[PDB]
Amino acid sequence: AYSNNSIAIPTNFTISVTTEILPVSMTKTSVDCTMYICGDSTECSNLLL
Amino acid sequence: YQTSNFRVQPTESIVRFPNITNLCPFGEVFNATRFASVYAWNRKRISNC
Repeated sequence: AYSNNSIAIPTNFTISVTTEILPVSMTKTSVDCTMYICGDSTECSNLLL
Repeated sequence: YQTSNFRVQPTESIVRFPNITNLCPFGEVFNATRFASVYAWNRKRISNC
């Protein structure tokens, strides 16, 4: 409702608790280039350098 | 600092192939007593051996 001489004031209240879930950090990962090509072989290292 | 990845290098090489066991008589024509004529020559068929 909309009126100039009318006003609404709350006579009672309530305490509501909500939840927002915010991420902070992710999982730390490190990938090797040589072992991702192959290990225990010099062919991957000479051709990769 | 993560400066590298390590791996132990091999001491020697190992090569193993499957058994040649349950051989076929491939030496039958080698130990045969008498052959045929040069125009009468026999052909030994060796399959799955």
